[PDB]
Amino acid sequence: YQYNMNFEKLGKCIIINNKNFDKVTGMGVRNGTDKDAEALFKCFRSLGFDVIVYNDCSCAKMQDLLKKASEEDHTNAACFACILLSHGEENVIYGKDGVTPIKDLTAHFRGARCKTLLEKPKLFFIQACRGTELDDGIQ
Amino acid sequence: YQYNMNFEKLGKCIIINNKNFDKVTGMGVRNGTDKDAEALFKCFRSLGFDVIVYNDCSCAKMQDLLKKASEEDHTNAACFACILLSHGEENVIYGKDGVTPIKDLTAHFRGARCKTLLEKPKLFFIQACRGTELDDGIQ
Amino acid sequence: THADYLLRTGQVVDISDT
Amino acid sequence: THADYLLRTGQVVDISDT
Amino acid sequence: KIPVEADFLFAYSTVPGYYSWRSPGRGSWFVQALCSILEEHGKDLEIMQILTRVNDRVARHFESQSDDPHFHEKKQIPCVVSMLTKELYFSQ
Amino acid sequence: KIPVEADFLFAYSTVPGYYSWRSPGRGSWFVQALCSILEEHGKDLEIMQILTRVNDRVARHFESQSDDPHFHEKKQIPCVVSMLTKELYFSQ
Repeated sequence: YQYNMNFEKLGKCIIINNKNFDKVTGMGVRNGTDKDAEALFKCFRSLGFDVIVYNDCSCAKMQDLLKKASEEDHTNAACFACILLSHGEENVIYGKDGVTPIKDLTAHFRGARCKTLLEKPKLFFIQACRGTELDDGIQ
Repeated sequence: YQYNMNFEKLGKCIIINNKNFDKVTGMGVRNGTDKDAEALFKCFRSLGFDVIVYNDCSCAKMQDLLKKASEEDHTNAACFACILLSHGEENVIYGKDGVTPIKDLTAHFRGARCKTLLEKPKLFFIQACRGTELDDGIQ
Repeated sequence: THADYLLRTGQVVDISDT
Repeated sequence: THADYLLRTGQVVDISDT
Repeated sequence: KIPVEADFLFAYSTVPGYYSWRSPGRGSWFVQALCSILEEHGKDLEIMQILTRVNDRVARHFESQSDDPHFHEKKQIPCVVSMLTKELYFSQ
Repeated sequence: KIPVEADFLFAYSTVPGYYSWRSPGRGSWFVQALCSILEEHGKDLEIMQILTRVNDRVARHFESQSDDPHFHEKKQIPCVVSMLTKELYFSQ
């Protein structure tokens, strides 16, 4: 079969758009990320999600943002999606002030931590570096 | 679109069945793995693959095995498949005599290394532990 | 621990046989 | 290295704009 | 031109960091399921449909039993990593 | 009982260890392509068909450029990790 989409709403969709970083982190300004956030907003909104965009989120915000999101009631929701735009590194995404493991963000929706979404799809779209290797291509 | 399957043959399916490991490694005997290899060979053969089953392979054999498989002429093959049956840990698989990172195994089929399989699907099925965590379940 | 040992050496099997 | 700097700081970008 | 890392597919029996179950009698869960689904739907569905079904089967028709409470009634979900650039059917 | 790790799906812009591209003028390669595919099939195709098409689009239609030679003509391929147990259609 397929997931049951017979619910009031498709679901909540959170977009985290980190562009400017703290001088300390040494990370650069992600020019063109607003272009991605505007397109993603327009796109997922048309699919039917209730999209909210948060900018230059610190690591503390990102965690909370997702923790509280998982504390809500998705009983009438079909699924859930989160889009992360930021600098990154293997198993890690950058907040504005530091780095955060991707697994700590997603953990808020694991079983007992969000019974409302059990048996429902949890989508994480992640636009962030995962190292510095470059694909040279072939043929 | 889908991958083009109009070739003389579907391709080669290599099965690495590691059941017994050297005393040193401390790794136990994988009882039930001969049933797996039997089922898999029987199954991938009917799909149309040219199945080859290797048993209790050392780390050297596994690398050599795959390196020389990637040096063959797959021009007349639709795809390639490789099934790994052994002990494992995060990012690594066991040979009878030790440990090998999975990336080094699959590397032999990357780009220039196997121009013959370019644009063709390379499938890796991996039955092996990826740590010692246990999923307790829910609801 | 015995639990961690049996796991790293992959000796823990499913007994749903019987 | 400089190339490395730009990459670890995430400044390298596609100039295919033009 | 194309990426060297394209057209690969990894069907892992378990998720990163976890143990992977097997029965000394019928073999491992992932393989038992992968096979039954392949026998039936192999010449009809697309691997992603195939593997998605496999994910469902080992997640609902399998739970462990152990004389040890540390390992009793545990569950397992496979992990599919995809870089394929097209749909894959084993047929025509 | 179901596995607590089940029903999660990750759509990464690049494979593990690599760099993810973007142009200050049009934005990320991954996003430009996700939006484009979703804009045309978001309501007709299954999640994996969509993402599989995104994989192809960014693999074939994108290639970098830079004054620096060490960053010129590079490629990229998205990575999809699915622990899903059913097919997913956005058409409610």
